[PDB]
Amino acid sequence: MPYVSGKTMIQQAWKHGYAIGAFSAHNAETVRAILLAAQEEQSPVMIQVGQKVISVMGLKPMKEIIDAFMHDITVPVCIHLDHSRSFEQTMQAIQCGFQSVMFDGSHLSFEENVRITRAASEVAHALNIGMEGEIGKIALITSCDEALRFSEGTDVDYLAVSIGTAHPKLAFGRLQEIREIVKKPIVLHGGSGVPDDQIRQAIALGVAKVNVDTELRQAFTQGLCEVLTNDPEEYALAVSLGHGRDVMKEKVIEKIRLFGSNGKALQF
Amino acid sequence: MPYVSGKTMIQQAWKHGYAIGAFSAHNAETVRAILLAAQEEQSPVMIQVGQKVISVMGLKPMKEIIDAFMHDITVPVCIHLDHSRSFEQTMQAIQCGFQSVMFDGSHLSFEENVRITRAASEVAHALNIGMEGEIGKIALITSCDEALRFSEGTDVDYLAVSIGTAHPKLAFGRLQEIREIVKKPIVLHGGSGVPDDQIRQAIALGVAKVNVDTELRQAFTQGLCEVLTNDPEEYALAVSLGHGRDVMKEKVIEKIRLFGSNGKALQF
Amino acid sequence: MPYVSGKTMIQQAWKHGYAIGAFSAHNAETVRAILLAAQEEQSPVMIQVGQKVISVMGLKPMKEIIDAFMHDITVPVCIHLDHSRSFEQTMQAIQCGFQSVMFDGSHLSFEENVRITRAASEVAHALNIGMEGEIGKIALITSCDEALRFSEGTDVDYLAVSIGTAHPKLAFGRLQEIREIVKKPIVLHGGSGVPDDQIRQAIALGVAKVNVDTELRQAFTQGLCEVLTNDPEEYALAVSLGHGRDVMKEKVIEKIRLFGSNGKALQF
Amino acid sequence: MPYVSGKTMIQQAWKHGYAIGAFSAHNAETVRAILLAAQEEQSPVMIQVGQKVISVMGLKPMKEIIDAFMHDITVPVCIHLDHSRSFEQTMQAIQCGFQSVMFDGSHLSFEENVRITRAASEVAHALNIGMEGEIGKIALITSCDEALRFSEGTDVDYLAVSIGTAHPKLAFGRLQEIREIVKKPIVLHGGSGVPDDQIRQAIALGVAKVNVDTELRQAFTQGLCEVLTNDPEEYALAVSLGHGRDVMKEKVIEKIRLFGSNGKALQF
Ligand SMILES: [Zn+2]
Ligand SMILES: [Zn+2]
Ligand SMILES: [Zn+2]
Ligand SMILES: [Zn+2]
Ligand SMILES: [Zn+2]
Ligand SMILES: [Zn+2]
Ligand SMILES: [Zn+2]
Ligand SMILES: [Zn+2]
Repeated sequence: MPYVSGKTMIQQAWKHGYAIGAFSAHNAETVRAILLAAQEEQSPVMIQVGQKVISVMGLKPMKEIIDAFMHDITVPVCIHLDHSRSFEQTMQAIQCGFQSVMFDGSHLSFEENVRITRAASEVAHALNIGMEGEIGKIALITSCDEALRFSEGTDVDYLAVSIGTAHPKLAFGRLQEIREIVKKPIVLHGGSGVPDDQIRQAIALGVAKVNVDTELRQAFTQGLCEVLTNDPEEYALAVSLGHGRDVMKEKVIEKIRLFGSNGKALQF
Repeated sequence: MPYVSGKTMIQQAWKHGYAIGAFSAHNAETVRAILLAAQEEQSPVMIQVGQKVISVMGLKPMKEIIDAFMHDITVPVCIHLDHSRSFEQTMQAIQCGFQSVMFDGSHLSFEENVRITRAASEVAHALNIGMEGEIGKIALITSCDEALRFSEGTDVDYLAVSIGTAHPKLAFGRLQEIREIVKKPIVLHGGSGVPDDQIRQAIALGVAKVNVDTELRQAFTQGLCEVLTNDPEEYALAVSLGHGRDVMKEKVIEKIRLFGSNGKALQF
Repeated sequence: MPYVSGKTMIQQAWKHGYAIGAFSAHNAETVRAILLAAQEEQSPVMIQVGQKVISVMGLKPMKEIIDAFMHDITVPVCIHLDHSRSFEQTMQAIQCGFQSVMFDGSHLSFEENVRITRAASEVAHALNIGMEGEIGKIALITSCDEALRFSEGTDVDYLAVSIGTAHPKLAFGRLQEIREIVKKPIVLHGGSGVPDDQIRQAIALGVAKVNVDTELRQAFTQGLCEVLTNDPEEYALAVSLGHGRDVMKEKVIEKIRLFGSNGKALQF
Repeated sequence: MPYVSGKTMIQQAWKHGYAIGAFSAHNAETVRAILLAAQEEQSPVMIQVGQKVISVMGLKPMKEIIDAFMHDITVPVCIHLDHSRSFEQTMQAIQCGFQSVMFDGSHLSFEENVRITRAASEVAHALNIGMEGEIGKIALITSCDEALRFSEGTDVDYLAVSIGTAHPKLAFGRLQEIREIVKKPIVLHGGSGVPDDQIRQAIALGVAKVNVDTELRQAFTQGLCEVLTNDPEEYALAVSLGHGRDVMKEKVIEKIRLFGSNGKALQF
């Protein structure tokens, strides 16, 4: 489609000093809210399929729902598997044509995280798919050495580290050091619990992908409640879930602007 | 898939004295609620794509969302275009592989209703797709003569007439007369405003397709409100929209049982 | 894909004084020969699926084989159903996403040709698909009056008439008169039995689609024989059928140049 | 589709004392010849996409051509990647939905053959895809020890060894020893240069997949020559390539019967 590899998309954002919003989708309205936001803002975007939606809707059905809503979309879109803890699941996402995957081995030993992430990375790189991995430790902030050893052992395109969020004060100095030593884009997890000003500075220092989930569901739910609070007998899902969608679309737009990706679709 | 022609499905229900529920879907959760209901009840089912959802989600995207959720479904499923007033729209549904279409020309003159419905019917019949049409009048209840003239001029497989509902007391005698003279299955519109006992008798007299929309959206919305009434800070769409889905699934099950299609999937 | 409506493609050729070659395909190598020819020449092209290949390979399988070979093709391509004599078959081609269809009712009465062609034309026009029809008579050359009456009654986009070929001296004056009175592009059938100079003049006078079948199969067969004449123990289909493909590709290139469509892909 | 995993298909043949023919396809007619042969014989079958056809037609286009001809096929079919020497190519076959792959590392050191084959095997096994590997040596016949070490290090489902053919007298004793020690199905390569009686005995001793390529192309070419020898002006590809197809279909039938898979589709 106008689907683009996550490797290409993130590296471009990192090179040009902005980030890609990685927006978690959970159903039809939420997928559409993200895509319409991106199209209006002329922004590249990632749509994340994470573990919660996979347990509810299925991985391959969500992929197919995204495909269904791409009919009128011309901006760069990358479908990303979020926080996989299974080599098998990661392979399923690769097989149904995702453009980016994350194997999160941060719960494993350093050696095993590296070994499985690396094995997934070799498959992704064979098929032009972006690869994300994550490390915590090998005091609670990842060291340059740990980040470099992880990056080199796995060949991930982009990496998440322990930088001061939780799944909050960002370790800006550390992030700066990581850009110079590791020389790869950084992914922020748990960024919704951090102020906007801090987000902007993290991106200036090398964060090129920012995960957004709860904040979108909060905006969606707030739209729903507002309609149904006013009128509990409003039975048109077009109106109730529709307003949720509009309020979530506005949130996505707000994030796109924060991240600096508005207007960047021309660059691809 | 286990997709089946609407002509086959409705004629079978009519022959065997039960009806097919034609359940209007509006998004991912609502499609899934219908399919899971049908699978659990071992019931043939129609999923309707009507004018409201087409204005919100699009016709072809809804078709593709239904396809996405068929992965584990083995019961007979027929996707039906509801209340089209456009020859063009009806042709679009045929092109993307619907198994039943309705052209509603009941707002047109008798001659023009017949002419357009007939033209759509010739396309549907060329491709093994079920065809529905509707007549009101040519006192507020359709005459046998009108129903026969419409049926013969259009060659519809199943037809809706003015039988005592509104889009309420059913014209049972008239329906009986229509079975003997017209000798085709009847479709009920506006049946949610009619008691269960009346529905059961209409089916005994030849109603073989019963449209259900508002009652499902009411059940969905009631699930949503219940979760969000309890806890407005419940931001998991899996929980809020999920409970809506479960409450809607139960409604579909209730309708399947009313219509008598539970257990009938073996018959196909 | 870079699939384009036949209505668009033919009208453009007619407006600009060139024709589209409508090249009949019969299998994998022959489809590819046409597409590679068109890509090299930067030419719009029609690929025809006609009655012979439908009896051998099937209509929907040929469509899917064309789709398989479009992966690296960027020039305008239109898949056309050739010489259908069945409303049902024409509807099947529409359903699987052809971009042009021909219903040939020239074996029927004038009134019935018009009635069926018109019915197919209404479906095609509903879905942005090009429509071709054919008339002979209502002395062996079609009159302006007959062509105009047929064109007006059917609303075909392009039409074949009896102009001096057989399925040979072209009726150039008649063709000129037809351009001024009917004001639609003309399709030539049986053009392989006519010299190049005559083809060029027919195109100058309004022929905008030229059917090519036998000449391609002759070129293919000549490639095959040449390899197998030299070496009957050449068992590599890559070599034998491959050389057939190369010799057929050259023939297609030759036709593209005759028709004047080389270089015209920029115009779309 | 009625596509079945190669792991399932080969293990079943091995368990029941017959083999699966793995028939190399090169284009539309040759795919169809194999499928029609299998359907008529009520036989499970593998269709191989090997290195020659990949260089001519492409890997993904051949997959899509096979899919196009499955419309009326109900017997078990497995699409297999033959003699890949590239991890990347093997991953491409996995991604487009092959049901069996072979990584041939027999040109590499033992350690590197094992390492790459194993890595491909982990991906295949994650997605329920059959895995083949090959070993020669670590005098020209593979030892039990070598076969066991290779089998254990890679976890292939089925394996090719050096058993007395060339890419000829079969090493029956060795094959017997391999069944008892390795306890996996064996794949024969280069079996066309071996008599039928020898093939039957190899299958009795554990050969459960027999590759067939040249013999089919020889049968196809012989059909072609026969038509074109008689009549060089026979330009109907339906007749010339058609007769090739019929003569190749008969060859496939002959192989199915040799291998003992005729009638075995019921067993699945
Ligand atoms: Zn995270
Ligand atoms: Zn994380
Ligand atoms: Zn209605
Ligand atoms: Zn109605
Ligand atoms: Zn012709
Ligand atoms: Zn003709
Ligand atoms: Zn081999
Ligand atoms: Zn080999």
